Amino acid sequence: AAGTMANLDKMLNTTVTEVRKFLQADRVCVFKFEEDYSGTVSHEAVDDRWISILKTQVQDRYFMETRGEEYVHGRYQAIADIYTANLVECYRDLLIEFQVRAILAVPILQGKKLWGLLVAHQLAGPREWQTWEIDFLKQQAVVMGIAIQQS
Amino acid sequence: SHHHHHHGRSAAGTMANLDKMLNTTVTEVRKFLQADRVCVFKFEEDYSGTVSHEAVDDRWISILKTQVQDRYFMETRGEEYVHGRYQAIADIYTANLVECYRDLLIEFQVRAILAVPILQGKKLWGLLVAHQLAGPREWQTWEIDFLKQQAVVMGIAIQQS
Amino acid sequence: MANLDKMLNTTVTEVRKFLQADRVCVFKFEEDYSGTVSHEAVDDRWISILKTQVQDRYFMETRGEEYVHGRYQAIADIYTANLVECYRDLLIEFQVRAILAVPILQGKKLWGLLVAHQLAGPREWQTWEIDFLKQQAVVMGIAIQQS
Amino acid sequence: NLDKMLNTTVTEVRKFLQADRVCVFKFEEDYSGTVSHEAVDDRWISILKTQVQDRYFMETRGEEYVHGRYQAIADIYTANLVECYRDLLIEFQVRAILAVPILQGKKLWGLLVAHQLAGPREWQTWEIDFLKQQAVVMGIAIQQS
Ligand SMILES: *C(=C)[C@@H]1/C(=C/C2=NC(=C\c3[nH]c(/C=C4\NC(=O)C(C=C)=C4C)c(C)c3CCC(=O)O)/C(CCC(=O)O)=C2C)NC(=O)[C@@H]1C
Ligand SMILES: *C(=C)[C@@H]1/C(=C/C2=NC(=C\c3[nH]c(/C=C4\NC(=O)C(C=C)=C4C)c(C)c3CCC(=O)O)/C(CCC(=O)O)=C2C)NC(=O)[C@@H]1C
Ligand SMILES: *C(=C)[C@@H]1/C(=C/C2=NC(=C\c3[nH]c(/C=C4\NC(=O)C(C=C)=C4C)c(C)c3CCC(=O)O)/C(CCC(=O)O)=C2C)NC(=O)[C@@H]1C
Ligand SMILES: *C(=C)[C@@H]1/C(=C/C2=NC(=C\c3[nH]c(/C=C4\NC(=O)C(C=C)=C4C)c(C)c3CCC(=O)O)/C(CCC(=O)O)=C2C)NC(=O)[C@@H]1C
Repeated sequence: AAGTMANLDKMLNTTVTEVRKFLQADRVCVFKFEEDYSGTVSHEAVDDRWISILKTQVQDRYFMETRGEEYVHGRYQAIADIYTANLVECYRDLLIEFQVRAILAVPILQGKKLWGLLVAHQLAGPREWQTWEIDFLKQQAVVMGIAIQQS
Repeated sequence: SHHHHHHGRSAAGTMANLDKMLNTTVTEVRKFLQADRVCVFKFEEDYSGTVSHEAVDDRWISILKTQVQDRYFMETRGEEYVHGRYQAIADIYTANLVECYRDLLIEFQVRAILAVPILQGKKLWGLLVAHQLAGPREWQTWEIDFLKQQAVVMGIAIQQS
Repeated sequence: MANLDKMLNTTVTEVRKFLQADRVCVFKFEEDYSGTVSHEAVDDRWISILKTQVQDRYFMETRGEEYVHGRYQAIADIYTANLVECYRDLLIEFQVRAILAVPILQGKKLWGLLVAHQLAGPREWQTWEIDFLKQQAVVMGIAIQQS
Repeated sequence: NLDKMLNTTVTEVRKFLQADRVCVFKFEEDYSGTVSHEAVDDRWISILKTQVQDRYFMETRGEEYVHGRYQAIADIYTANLVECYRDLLIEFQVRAILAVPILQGKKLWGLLVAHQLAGPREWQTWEIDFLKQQAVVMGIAIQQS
């Protein structure tokens, strides 16, 4: 089993790098949840021009109160412009600290449990996420799920 | 011999085809879930809408044809519902809701509500809604998944009609 | 149980009308992956196969494992497909020309198939129709898992 | 560049599944094909650019594969295979083969294939799922290029 965790860590790191290149996003990361649905940016591919947010811990009220239940039942986040969208102010402030203009966040499941998020950020400017891109990030999060379960 | 897709859709009588299918679906979903009401809320271009299809236990007042000017939908144009948001409330009396929305639900005799999006391509077309009117109802995870999956098939039927 | 069975009989009836198929049926597997036509909507022009029991070698040998991993059947014209002769003769006995069959899953189990037949003639199943019958089978699966 | 992306994927899939070879078999108009992309352990022959005229695929135009058919063979010596097919695999040093379809919209564009070359291999249900889900993501990449 040693080192299958290093093998998963290499695999998730390669995946976020290829997804960021393919979608031409500024940042792609994995947000991994703890037991209480706080979490940490576990994996990040970021264009050198921008803040690396790797290992930033986030205590998000929405995830910690719902324990991600809506994301197990098909809710996800597609925001073209964080200024446009009616976000709770402190959540918008967190995204601005991350330099975020646009965000796409889809779930990574283990069975019936939310393990984490796969997240694309546009940092340069607003971005209208297309149907195929949302579908692509969701399908990549399924690949990640299978890999995580089997390591 | 080869099956052709004409399907007699040039007939004025086939306008009500989609309405008949949707009426059968809400009737059968109400019985299967043993809900007091199942209805379709159809949106207009400004994301006001109407209760377009309803199955309701005859005890309760019919809300069929009720027009609703919902601030959340009219302000968002249903963008969060296009991206999979839904409502699943066991007890609307105890829930943290805006009071004017609670009052609308109370006027509909609602104690519990499960409301999921219906899409037509990339557009929010409507909501599929189950109500418990007799008393509160803890909606199960499988019932949320059920009603979402029923709305997927209804979205296909709306697209292909 | 009556409530589930009514939902299933209504479903094959409505699916048959919507797709303009000649037959729509549920094939329910037994423990040996033999099966029964358990639910059927058919035009009166054609023979009812409701309650027919089928001992299909492909299903009995695989126990439907390929169907749990995304294989399904979409045949426009059984007379031009390259079918095992004893399966083609079963389909001929059912007056089949075109067949679309998708799995009904109960968790990880292949519980059955949701099946559309064209009997009048061949039929090129469209991508949307395949996706539609798969999504209707997911509705049926969710219900059967909870009844 | 799509070819860079497909090469990265077969390379990382091969490492993750610990296969001896992962490649893409890309179909021509007549459902002949060529290995277009290959990650192989240097111990074994490279089959990159090999053109194959496959009787099953050219006759069926891979319709069963458009509809989810796949091949999971633990041991090509103890599999009920047409000898000219078992002979194509032996030529490639294959012992075990997992092959799943790659779709471009509704067309069968190619296959994503894992070979074990060292010895036989009991493919696991999760691996069939993993490789099919890689093929889904590839299909989307291919369609949008
Ligand atoms: C104020 C109390 C803040 C707070 C509470 C809320 N957060 C909310 C939504 C939320 N949080 C996330 C998490 C991330 N997105 C990312 O890119 C990263 C880093 C990669 C993280 C950690 C998402 C995706 C969402 C939206 C979920 C959804 O679909 O609703 C909300 C409710 C929604 C809103 O109005 O914003 C509240 C309230 N979070 C904070 O961090 C501070 C403490
Ligand atoms: C006050 C101005 C009222 C109002 C505005 C709001 N609607 C809100 C949310 C909402 N609306 C619906 C709609 C329905 N539920 C149904 O059963 C039917 C009919 C069958 C309809 C049309 C839903 C499902 C939701 C929940 C949205 C969500 O957040 O997921 C809200 C905010 C919600 C809250 O916090 O309570 C407001 C404000 N609607 C009115 O008609 C009056 C004018
Ligand atoms: C010979 C031994 C016969 C036999 C065996 C085989 N069946 C095969 C495939 C198969 N069977 C089914 C079942 C149905 N089709 C229906 O309409 C209904 C009723 C509504 C049933 C029960 C399906 C869907 C398939 C196709 C599976 C696939 O995708 O391959 C096969 C191999 C397939 C082939 O022909 O190439 C064999 C062999 N069935 C019999 O009853 C006799 C005994
Ligand atoms: C004889 C004429 C040979 C031949 C014909 C056949 N091919 C058959 C099936 C088939 N072909 C493939 C293709 C590949 N597998 C690979 O690893 C690669 C390269 C990376 C290729 C191109 C697969 C996966 C299958 C199996 C299909 C299935 O699921 O059945 C068959 C019949 C299959 C059987 O044995 O049942 C014949 C006959 N191909 C040749 O090139 C020679 C000339």
